[PDB]
Amino acid sequence: AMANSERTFIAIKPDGVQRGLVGEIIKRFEQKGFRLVGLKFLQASEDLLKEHYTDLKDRPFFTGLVKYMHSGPVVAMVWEGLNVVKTGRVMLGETNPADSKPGTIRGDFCIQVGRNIIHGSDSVKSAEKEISLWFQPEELVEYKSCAQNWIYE
Amino acid sequence: MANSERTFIAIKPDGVQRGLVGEIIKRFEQKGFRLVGLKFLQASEDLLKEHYTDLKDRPFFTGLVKYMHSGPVVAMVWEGLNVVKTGRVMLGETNPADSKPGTIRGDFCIQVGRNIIHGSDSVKSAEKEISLWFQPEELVEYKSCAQNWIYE
Amino acid sequence: MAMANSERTFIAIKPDGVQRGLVGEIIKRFEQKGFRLVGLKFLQASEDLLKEHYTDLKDRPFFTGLVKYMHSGPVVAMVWEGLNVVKTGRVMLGETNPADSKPGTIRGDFCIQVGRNIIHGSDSVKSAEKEISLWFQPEELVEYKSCAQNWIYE
Amino acid sequence: MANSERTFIAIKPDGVQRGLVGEIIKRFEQKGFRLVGLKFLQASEDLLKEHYTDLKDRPFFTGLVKYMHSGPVVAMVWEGLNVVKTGRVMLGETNPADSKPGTIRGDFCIQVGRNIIHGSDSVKSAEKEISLWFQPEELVEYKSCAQNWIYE
Amino acid sequence: MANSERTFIAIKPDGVQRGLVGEIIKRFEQKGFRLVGLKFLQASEDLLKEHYTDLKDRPFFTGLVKYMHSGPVVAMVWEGLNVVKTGRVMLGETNPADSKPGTIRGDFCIQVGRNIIHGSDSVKSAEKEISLWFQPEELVEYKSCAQNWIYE
Amino acid sequence: AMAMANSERTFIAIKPDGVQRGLVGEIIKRFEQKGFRLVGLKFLQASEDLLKEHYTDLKDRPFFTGLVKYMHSGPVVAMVWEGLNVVKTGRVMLGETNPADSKPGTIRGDFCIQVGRNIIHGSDSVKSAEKEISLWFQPEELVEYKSCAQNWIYE
Repeated sequence: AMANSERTFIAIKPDGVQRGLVGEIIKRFEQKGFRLVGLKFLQASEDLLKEHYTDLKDRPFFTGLVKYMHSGPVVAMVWEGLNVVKTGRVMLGETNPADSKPGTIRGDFCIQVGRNIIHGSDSVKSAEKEISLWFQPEELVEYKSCAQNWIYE
Repeated sequence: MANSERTFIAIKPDGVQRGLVGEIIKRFEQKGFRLVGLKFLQASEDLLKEHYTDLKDRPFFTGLVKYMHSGPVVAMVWEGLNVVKTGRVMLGETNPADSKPGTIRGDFCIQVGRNIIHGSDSVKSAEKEISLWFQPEELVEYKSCAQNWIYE
Repeated sequence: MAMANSERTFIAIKPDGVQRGLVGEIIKRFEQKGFRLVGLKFLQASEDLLKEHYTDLKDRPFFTGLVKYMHSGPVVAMVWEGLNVVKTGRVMLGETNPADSKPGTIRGDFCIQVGRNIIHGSDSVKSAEKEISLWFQPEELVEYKSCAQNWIYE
Repeated sequence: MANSERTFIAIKPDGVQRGLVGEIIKRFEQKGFRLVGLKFLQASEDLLKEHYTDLKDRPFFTGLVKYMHSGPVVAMVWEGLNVVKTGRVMLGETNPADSKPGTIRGDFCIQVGRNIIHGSDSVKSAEKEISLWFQPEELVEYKSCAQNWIYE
Repeated sequence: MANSERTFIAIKPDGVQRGLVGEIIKRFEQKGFRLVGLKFLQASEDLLKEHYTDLKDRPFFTGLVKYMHSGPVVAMVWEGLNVVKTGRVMLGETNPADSKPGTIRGDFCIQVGRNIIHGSDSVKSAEKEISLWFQPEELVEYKSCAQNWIYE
Repeated sequence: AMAMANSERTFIAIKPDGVQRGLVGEIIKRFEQKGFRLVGLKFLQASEDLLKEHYTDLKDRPFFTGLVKYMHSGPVVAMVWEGLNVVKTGRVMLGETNPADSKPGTIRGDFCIQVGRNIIHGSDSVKSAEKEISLWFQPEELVEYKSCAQNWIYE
């Protein structure tokens, strides 16, 4: 119930993996001071993706999104820290890469909406839902970062 | 074809002198834009008076043409979806004082007369600046191996 | 080239900045921006120094915990010089509150919480002159001409 | 094929703690090797004793297992021509004292007990370590978009 | 003048395709070498066949030319003290298997047929390769603002 | 505290060409990311007398007078770094004294070219390092603290 232990779901999409951005993206979260809790590599099924993007069932791009997210492996991640959901999105940049600012992950590394390299949860509620959807509870590891007292007061 | 749009980017003589050529090209590559043209030359004053012809009546114009002739520049053509507008965002505000950190100008320079880089401000200007600095046979068209992961 | 280009600001890397190994990365950003380094030292600031440094915050509820924490480890104190370096230096640092710091800034990229914002920079020219005189003796500020001066300033 | 060789790379608990996961993964990506498996776990002691089974009688074995159990690791499988041998070169000498600048250990660590990373020393060891740390359901095979530009 | 030695560096089609152009130029800039020529082109097969004329009897020659012609390349001239020999050191062993981490091929490529870059092996070869790839009009000479901090 | 070998110190000086070419942050970052601990740091124009004492073993060599004049000609970053075998490993990190022999990935291998502009100096021995540290720094300028990752750097 601690603010500093909030968690978010970050997924590196198949274009991110294919273009070699996995380390660069993870690096950005480490240097910010957030803590890695969950990490895995899989080719997501369409049933998983249909559940993940369930709020978009009725959008013309939903079919192409589900099937594109299936077309290659993704990196699934859970990161933990104070306001990690909100600050994650800031670090990611705007969902539509056209408006992402240089310095953000999307603003620095991608161009088009169908190919926006990354996803991050839009709310603490979406996060807990997405974490449970992609991770099993035993796949989430907690540890104390040696630099915790220098990240948090 | 929206994905084939081109913009002219020029690394100005201070950008070449301060060692920023690779860093600037690296940013356009890692963004996903595709290099089409690349040369290194000391631009002539006639070329520069035509490049900055809209500034002909401004009090800084003669100094701009003269300074831009004082060293070699790196002339580039980049291709991609909305590469003109997005390229300008990557460059930062023309005035380095208002450039945001993360942009080329925000990270790498300070003052307006030494703003290290230029990019076309419109599709119409890009087409003119490309034809002004590059000959058609100097612009190379190839398919990036990541084309299907950059564009849907 | 002008003496407006001689403006100076005080930048201090806080104990969290030193502990988390950001000293080089921070100095790099000022170097690659074109600012010139004028003073650089490494010390554990005394409480008298810190209280005088944050004299304007003497009546703030976080003052005692700010002064003790800044004393709890060593800091890197720097003086940088350049046109509008005070204002531009605050832009590079990002918002004082890390939550509002944009990506691309020092705080937006490297820290999370207000008590641990890794870096301080003078907020005005008057603050800078008072802070530089507070942390650096005149003999510890070195002036030299950058080989790139003529390509940074017109 | 030869280009489908695989090695097991594990980022030890000190590399996770010191914020090295991204940097390490970047070096394998930019080298051109392909990521096949990736997980984050706290290895059990039983797994670690089988992983280091050739060291049962070394005076550091018990402390090595205990240290490798003290915190989570990142476990990885990478694929490519000679990834086992080249992987070890990238890592640097097992003892960081001897690792050259430019390697992971040469750049990032100091002491043998805290050498941030492990990589299989042979194709035999790799296959054994991959089977030990990964199940078939965790190994993803995809075709990199740059394959024909990394390989003949 | 010894500090005026020049070498020819070519970023091969795989280096362009995998987005390494900026990273490579950066390494030469930060070392303190000076860019003298820079161009982007698709090399004709006649040019490539003369460039590699010493290799025409090797079994790999036909496929080397095809690979070197399969996409555009970035051709470059770089000037500095012992730039021919030191460029090779920076590039790494021609065979990427032998290249050390910290070199260009050591950090970025794997296989002999896709080794991302070429540098002249001698001053004599350099003068030949430069004349072959660059016309006199395409070379620039300027004083680097750091020359006196690079060279006593 | 740890074993006393973990507390060895070396003197590192970023020369005027290191400062002029914008390498200060890059150099410090390599020492930080390697695990070593920063113990002293100052910016100054060293007097020729200081430099003649620093290089006293070279006082009769043909390059000595110009090396002394050159090192005085602009400001230097003087640092003290602490860690296991930091003297020897620091020298490996810097690369060979002659830049032409310095391998890529080292400080001199990546960033410079010629003998008289080799951007950096590091102590060559423990004994040298004690002498240079005392020459360049007063003891009250050397700061002792515990690195938060010490248990992950040292066994």
